[PDB]
Amino acid sequence: IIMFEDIFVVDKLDPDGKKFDKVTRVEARSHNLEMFMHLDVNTEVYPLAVGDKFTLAMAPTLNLDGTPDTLADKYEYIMHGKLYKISEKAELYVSFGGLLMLLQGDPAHISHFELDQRLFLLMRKL
Amino acid sequence: TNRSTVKISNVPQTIVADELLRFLELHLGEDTVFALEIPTTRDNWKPRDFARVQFTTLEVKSRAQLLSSQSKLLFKTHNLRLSEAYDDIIPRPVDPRKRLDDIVLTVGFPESDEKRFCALEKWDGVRCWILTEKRR
Amino acid sequence: ESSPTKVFGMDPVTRQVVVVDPEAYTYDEEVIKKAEAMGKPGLIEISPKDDSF
Repeated sequence: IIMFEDIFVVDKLDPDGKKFDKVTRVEARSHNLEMFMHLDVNTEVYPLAVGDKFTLAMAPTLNLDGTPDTLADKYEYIMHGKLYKISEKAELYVSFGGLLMLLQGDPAHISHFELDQRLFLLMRKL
Repeated sequence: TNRSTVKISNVPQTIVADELLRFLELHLGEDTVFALEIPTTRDNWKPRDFARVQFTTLEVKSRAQLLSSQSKLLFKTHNLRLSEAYDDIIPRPVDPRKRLDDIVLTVGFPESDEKRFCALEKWDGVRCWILTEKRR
Repeated sequence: ESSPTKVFGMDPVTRQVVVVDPEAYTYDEEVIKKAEAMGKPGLIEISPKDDSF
């Protein structure tokens, strides 16, 4: 039901601010898979500091065993977006309504993602 | 541990050296910062995004690094990231013992076969600094 | 002194700040801006209540 799932550790922030009132691009390096991630997370609403560990999962739907297009109690940063570019160590480009996401990992790790599909973004800070 | 000079990653463009010195002395111990220089792309009206600060003791440098690693340094809604520098602002050894002031310095050569040393010129109140990293 | 109105008071016996007459803040971002400038971003959090008037 879940295509990708791994534990990420943030490395640096682009704005490096506390009250900038702007979207902050995060750079989290994956563990045991060697994957680099870019994501725009609003720090004012969802706080994230350098050195914290969080999990990340992507699923085509939130329902159990089908019904594309109950994981709300587990995760706390559910989003919805679309993957519009797969061709680049493959990389992904998913826009969550203007919030760009870059998932550059391994070619074998990213192989079950079709072009122009709707996918979710489940995240939890442990 | 070789040098005490630390390079700050990002600082606001509107700050002055005095403000950063006061912030560091407030977070750290009193008068624990020796030198602080902000590079400028112009003569005196355009500072850069980074700065270099030299501390007095290595323990202060370690404490500052620990504070920066925990993101406990917030100066004007900016997180100060600390990293090692290439060279010190002033070639000054980080040791309270290797700094000698007000000592007598004289030059000369042995006179004869006996354990005798003739003094050519004598200087008083000279400063001697022993640098191990620079080997001078 | 940053608050335009008399919303926060200084308690002498405990040497700390208190809240007196809370319905005089006028929703002016003055104490929050001062706290952010002094280095405390999440010191005072003021939010309007939706079901009270």
